[PDB]
Amino acid sequence: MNKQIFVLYFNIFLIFLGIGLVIPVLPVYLKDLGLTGSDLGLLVAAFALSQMIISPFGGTLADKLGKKLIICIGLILFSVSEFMFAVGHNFSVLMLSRVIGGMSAGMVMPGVTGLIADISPSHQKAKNFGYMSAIINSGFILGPGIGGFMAEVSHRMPFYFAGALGILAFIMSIVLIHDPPQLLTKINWKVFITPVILTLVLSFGLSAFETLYSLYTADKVNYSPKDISIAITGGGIFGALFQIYFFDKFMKYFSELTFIAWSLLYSVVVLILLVFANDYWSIMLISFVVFIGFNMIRPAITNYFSNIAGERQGFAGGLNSTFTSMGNFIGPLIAGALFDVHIEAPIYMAIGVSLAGVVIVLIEKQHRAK
Amino acid sequence: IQMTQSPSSLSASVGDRVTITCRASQSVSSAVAWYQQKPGKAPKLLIYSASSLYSGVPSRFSGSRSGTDFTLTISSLQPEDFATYYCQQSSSSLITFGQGTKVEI
Amino acid sequence: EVQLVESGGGLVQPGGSLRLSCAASGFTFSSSSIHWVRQAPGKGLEWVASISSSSGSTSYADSVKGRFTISADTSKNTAYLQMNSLRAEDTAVYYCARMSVENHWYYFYWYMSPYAMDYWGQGTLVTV
Repeated sequence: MNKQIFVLYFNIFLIFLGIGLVIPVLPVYLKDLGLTGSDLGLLVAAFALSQMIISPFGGTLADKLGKKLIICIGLILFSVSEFMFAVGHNFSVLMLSRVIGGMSAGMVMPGVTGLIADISPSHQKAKNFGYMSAIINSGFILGPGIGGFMAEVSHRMPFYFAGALGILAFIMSIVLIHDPPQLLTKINWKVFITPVILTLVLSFGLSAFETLYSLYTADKVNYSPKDISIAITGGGIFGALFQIYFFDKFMKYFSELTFIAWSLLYSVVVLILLVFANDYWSIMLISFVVFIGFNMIRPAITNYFSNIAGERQGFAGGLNSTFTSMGNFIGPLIAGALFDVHIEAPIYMAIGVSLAGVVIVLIEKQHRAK
Repeated sequence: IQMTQSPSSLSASVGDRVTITCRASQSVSSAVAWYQQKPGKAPKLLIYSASSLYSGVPSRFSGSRSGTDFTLTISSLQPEDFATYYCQQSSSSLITFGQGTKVEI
Repeated sequence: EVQLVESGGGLVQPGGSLRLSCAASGFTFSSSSIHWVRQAPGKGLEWVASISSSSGSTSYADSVKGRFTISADTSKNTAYLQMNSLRAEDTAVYYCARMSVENHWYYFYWYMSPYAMDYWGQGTLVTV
């Protein structure tokens, strides 16, 4: 399509890259100040709360005023947030920057989604939601990698990258973006429940493990963010490529729910092995293989959501994004709390939550059979 | 997606209850609309959803859905209602009208 | 207020061509889609074509797939229907209506505007 769609997709890719940027460089940031894991999780958690809280208000402002102005205002706010986060000294000025970045993201995303809905044809809507989910997942995976790439030269420079990219996106959006009783009962509240719970548990577990891995490596291996980000993004690309290339064979002999139940089973058994893992290469390999399952769960979940929606793919995308943010905020606070209380309590929570997802899928299958 | 509208003709007096059914084979979405047309003029919007009511339309008109059958109900009739009422569904980019219910007062 | 005016029609040789146009006024052309329907004499209506100005997506009926071309220029708020082949079945009174397509933001998701043919202009007549 036209470059106006490329710019709109970039406006979200960069936002989710900024979402994922903090995790790799976080240990040094809150260890040179000497802060307990609670605040380490609370940073990303507050970002997610800001995003979710401003999402409906951001959409309302986009509707009542205009999509272009809201989009450029949000890009400006995100750029300011990323420039300010690197010039921070204490916890409060960093949490404030994360909150501002979250509100910018949550008031940009509805505007971009509305613009894409208004520019795209009526038939390329499910496909456009597919690209939306793909770009969001790619940003989630790729954020920490860009963080750890030049987290080496200095510990303020990745946020310089984020701010510069935000300014660039704002200047492309300024010159390219131009302006042109049965409402709630359609959802039965009994068909989307299973995919909603499944995407919630997926996002919760993934965010919790992403938060916990850096803390575990910092407190046990005493290593730099470089290969932490390298391992996280390597697991991400491995899982994404594996699924995107072998889904033809996956769909041949497996169903959807069976796939995303055996995924949790594989993840939980590998995490149990991770409990036994205490060596450098051992923990590296076990984290690499753990991330694969969490990364490959998501495509099946969004495919299930698309199949269930059928014609309401906008509703499916909105629900998926909202519950992804729900998981991404519920996770980090509890992960930091358990890491404060015990170094393997987050792992025990993760395996228990994976088993909860397993039994949820099992009861859904039983209900379908009945 | 063809839709059958039953019946074709419907004579009626004033102040009665008249119902018209237009059945859609693939009915999963309530994208049904109804139009009133007078002889030698252009059709005007009557209902634009399953059970909605456009502004400037008398309140006596109403719509409903049951599985696949779409019902238009005229609870009270007046001489003005002498016209032909058509059904339309636009669930996709393709739009298909009904056959017509020319009422004779 | 809002009104739609159409031009063209009249005596057409079989297999000939005619440019049927709809002039728009009173509404936002770039936030709406102009559709064309057909009314055979003494018969029922049938949708013929549709063009969305906000996205450039055009739709044609199966009976008319690949024979009538529709277009709309935003500069003068006009809607064009190009006829390339006419016949006995093509004689009718052609109407021009406006289909409102603008996303409205319910919280957490955008919903399309309900489908409706709101404003209809007095259609012209095409014979033979």
